[PDB]
Amino acid sequence: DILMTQSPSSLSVSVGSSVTITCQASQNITNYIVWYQQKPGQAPKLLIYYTSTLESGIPSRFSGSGSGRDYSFTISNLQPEDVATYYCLQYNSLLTFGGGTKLEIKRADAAPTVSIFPPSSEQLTSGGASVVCFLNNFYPKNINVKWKIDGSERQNGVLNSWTDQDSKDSTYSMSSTLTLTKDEYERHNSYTCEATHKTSTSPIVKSFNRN
Amino acid sequence: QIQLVQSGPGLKKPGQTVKISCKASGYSFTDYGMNWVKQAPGKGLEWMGWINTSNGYTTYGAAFKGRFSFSVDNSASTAYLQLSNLKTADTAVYFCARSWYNRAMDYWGQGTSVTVSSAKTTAPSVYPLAPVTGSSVTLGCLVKGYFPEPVTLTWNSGSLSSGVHTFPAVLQSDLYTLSSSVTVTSSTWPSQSITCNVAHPASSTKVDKKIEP
Amino acid sequence: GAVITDWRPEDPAFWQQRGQRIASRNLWISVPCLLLAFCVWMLFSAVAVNLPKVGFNFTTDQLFMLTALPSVSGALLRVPYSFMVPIFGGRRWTAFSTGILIIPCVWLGFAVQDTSTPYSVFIIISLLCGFAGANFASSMANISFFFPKQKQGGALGLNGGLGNMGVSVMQLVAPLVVSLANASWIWVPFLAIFTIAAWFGMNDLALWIMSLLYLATFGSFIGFSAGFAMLSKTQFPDVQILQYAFFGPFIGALARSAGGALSDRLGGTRVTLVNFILMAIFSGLLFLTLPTDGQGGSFMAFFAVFLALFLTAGLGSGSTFQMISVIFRKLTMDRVKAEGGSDERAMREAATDTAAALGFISAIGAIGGFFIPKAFGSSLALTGSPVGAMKVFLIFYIACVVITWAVYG
Ligand SMILES: CO[C@H]1O[C@H](CO)[C@@H](O)[C@H](O)[C@H]1O
Repeated sequence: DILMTQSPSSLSVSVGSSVTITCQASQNITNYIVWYQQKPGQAPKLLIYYTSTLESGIPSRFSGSGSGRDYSFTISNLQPEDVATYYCLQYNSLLTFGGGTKLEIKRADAAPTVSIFPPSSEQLTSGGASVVCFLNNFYPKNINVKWKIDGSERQNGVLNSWTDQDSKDSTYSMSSTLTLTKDEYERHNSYTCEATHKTSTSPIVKSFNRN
Repeated sequence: QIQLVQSGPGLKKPGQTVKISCKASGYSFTDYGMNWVKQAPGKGLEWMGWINTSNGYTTYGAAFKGRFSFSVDNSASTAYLQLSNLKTADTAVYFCARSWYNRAMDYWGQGTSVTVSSAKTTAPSVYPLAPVTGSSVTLGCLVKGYFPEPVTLTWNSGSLSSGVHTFPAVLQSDLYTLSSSVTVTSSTWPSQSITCNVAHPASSTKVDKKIEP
Repeated sequence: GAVITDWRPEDPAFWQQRGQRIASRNLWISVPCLLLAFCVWMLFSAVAVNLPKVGFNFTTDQLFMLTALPSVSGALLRVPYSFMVPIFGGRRWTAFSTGILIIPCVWLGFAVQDTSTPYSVFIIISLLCGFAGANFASSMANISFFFPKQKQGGALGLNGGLGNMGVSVMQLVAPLVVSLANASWIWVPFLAIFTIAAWFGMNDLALWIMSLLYLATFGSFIGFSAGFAMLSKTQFPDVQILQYAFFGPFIGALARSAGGALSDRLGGTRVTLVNFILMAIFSGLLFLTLPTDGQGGSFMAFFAVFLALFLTAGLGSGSTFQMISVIFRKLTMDRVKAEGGSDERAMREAATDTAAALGFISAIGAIGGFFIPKAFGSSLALTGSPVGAMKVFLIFYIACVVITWAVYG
């Protein structure tokens, strides 16, 4: 089978900057290469076919070139909407996808606006309790969240989840949820969500007391 | 108005069969081949093969010879993918896509997510999340203890779409959990009501939760 | 949309899914575009006849010349035209090569009405009518690209066959429309219709002895198709020839189809050999039909003998083409077997080679449609006989049948 190596597998690039993805075929694919854009949860979209012919409606900032075994694809004036995974594909003999290129956009660092939420009483009937913490619209993606119950740290029972980069303002948001039994939760008094981001050496702290 | 629209998500146990469909519209169905593409969670697109819409003849990539069937219903103007003896590794989203030859895969279906699992289907518990404030407030919704995906969630039936962050579900002990947040101006809440609409089709549940001070 | 970047005719799956449908459509528009180019090519074979009838005083040598010159430019433009399709693409070239034919068609629609139009002008227009004779080369090359190697025969057969029928269509139409400009204008609406239809409907894809054998057979079909009407008016000025003169080219065209089938049935070289015998024999019997000094001629016979020269020039064209086709198949067989290759490779290269060679074979071949009528020009102007020219044809068809013996059989 014709193989396709795609480089790079991921990158982070500035607004208005130029991206270049390269693709190498294991043998000659005689210009039969396509490029796809895959925004997450959406259907992929064809950008270019036959090495360099843009699909209709596809902005001029996109281009491709190559021959024999070597092909490349370029986005020149990077806009926030361009965030996606990109794929080359060979349609010479059978079809083969490249491994993809997850493109992150870069923006001005931003601190998470942080907000904490105690267990709903509707959940307390079940015998479990979840303290939820949202860390919204931050950049870059890396961030640690520490859970403190009455001064002490908690590691067991934390469950984290991150949005895909926002295609409008280029930020990320995450959500941390600490789950205890109703007994555990009812014993203690202060619940602390500590957010540590590159934006400051001192963590953002949100907390509440049960009274 | 060229469109390929595929059937909806399915959950199945290992050993069973699934058949996903793909309705093409806005073009002469038999003039273009239909490709199928697999995407396993956190993996790249994988080409399964195509089906000739003049022949009805199938072509399968090496990895998809055995338990896979492309079929065709020219009059319904639709295509099918049948998967027999489902394994856990068949858990993926499956796309149909028009064209083998000129502009390969120039229109895609929305995709169809298949989960292969022995886990039980369970409805979600939906908890409202109220603050314990500046000029703005962030409210939450916690959606716990359900299986399988997808759950869908809106705010005031989708009238509140800005300021929303719905977080991808995370699996734990065969149960997903998911959450959403909305930030609004402090003037608008609780003045106006803000409510969390959760649907979980696999358990035919629709639960509304008003956020209360 | 118009450009096709992935073209795989040799691949059955491709052909089934899209190739056949696209190739089929290109054929169906190619055909009318081609017959129309033939109509325009042989114009003067119904126009030079009617030049005196509208008050023009030209020599018979000057009326045969105008009928002869389109095959000079035609022949010279066939080699370039065959290189044009790979360069500009089938759709761009079909539209252009069909479109520019309005220039000479309109022009002589005017020039024929102004009785003070110089001879130099009519030379130009006839030479511009020869542009349409080169269309065959490009049309044929284009079709050869659209069809796989072992479908290529029929499609090429359909394209050239129905294209050649263009001469016969004009001969029939030019008199009927004349109720002059009419003979040269009734195709402007059709040329336009089909320039448009090409532009929007077609697609752009991203042995010297055999020249002599094709020259003798096809060059004769076009040579007779040009000068016959003009000859059957200096020999029988009483009879209005342009209600019979179409039947010649019509019958000759149908004889192409038979020529090839008959040839593969009992030998390409055999049918070619036997045919030159019938081409010399029939060249001889034409002496007995003429109105000579004192002796009364016969039209019925003269006409029926030409109707047999059109048949014999038709067969010979489809017979020489199967000869060439067979020669190339054998050569490609030997080379590939020696290279140690595939029977399939041989089949493909035999088709490629017959098609690449066509733009040159049909250029040499088209020189005949200048000679034959210019022969009737120089003979009937040196003496008062067609005999002088007609004697050279007889000598020529003998020279050819000895040449078919010397090399084949
Ligand atoms: C030089 O060859 C030319 O003369 C012969 C007669 O000799 C014609 O019949 C023939 O069509 C023409 O091509």
